[PDB]
Amino acid sequence: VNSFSGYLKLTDNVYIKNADIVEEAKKVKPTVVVNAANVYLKHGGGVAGALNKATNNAMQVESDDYIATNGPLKVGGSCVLSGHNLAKHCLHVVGPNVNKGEDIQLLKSAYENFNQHEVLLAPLLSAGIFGADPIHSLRVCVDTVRTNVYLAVFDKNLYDKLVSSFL
Ligand SMILES: NC(=O)c1c[nH]c2ncnc(NCc3cc(O)ccc3F)c12
Repeated sequence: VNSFSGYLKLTDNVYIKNADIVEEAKKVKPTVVVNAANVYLKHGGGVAGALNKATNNAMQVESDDYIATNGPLKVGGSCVLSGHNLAKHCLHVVGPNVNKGEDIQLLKSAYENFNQHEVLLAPLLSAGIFGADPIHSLRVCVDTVRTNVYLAVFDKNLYDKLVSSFL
C-alpha cells in the first residue's frame, strides 16, 4: 500500500492520472520523482522548468555542479540527484527530443532507467515540448517499465485521449 490517490490502473504495474507533477510531488513526497531532463540538466521549460522552479532553483544549482564534475548525460540515460522539497530523490531521465532529430528508438532505453526503482512518480517521457506522441510514449512505458509507475499527465484533454485509446 502506498500514498498515491486517484490513479486509473492501466496494467499490473502502470497507473495514470490527470495531475500537475509538481503539485503531486509536493503532496505525496514520493521516494522518486522523475524529471524530463535534457543532457545538460538545463531545466528551462516543460516538466523540468516546473520542477526546478518549485525547488527555488536548488535543483539547477545541484545540477550545474553535477555537470561540472561528470559532463553531460547520454540521450536515453539518467542520473539520481536530490529530490529537494519535492521527493527523496529525483531521477533525471533524458528521453529523445524529436525537435532535435533524436532517435525515437531511444525512448525505450530512457524508460529502462525506471526499472532501477521500485516505485516512481513520473511524466510521460519525450512528451510535451520533447515533441513525441504521448500515446506512443505511454505504450513504450507500459511495455518497458516493470516497477510501479504513477504517471502524472498535466493536460486534461490529453489524459482522456490516452485512457480512451489505451489497448
Ligand atoms: N510544463 C510541463 O510540460 C509540465 C509541468 N508539469 C507537468 N506535469 C505533468 N505533465 C506535464 N506535461 C504533460 C503534457 C504532455 C503533452 O504532450 C502535452 C501537454 C502536457 F501537459 C507537465
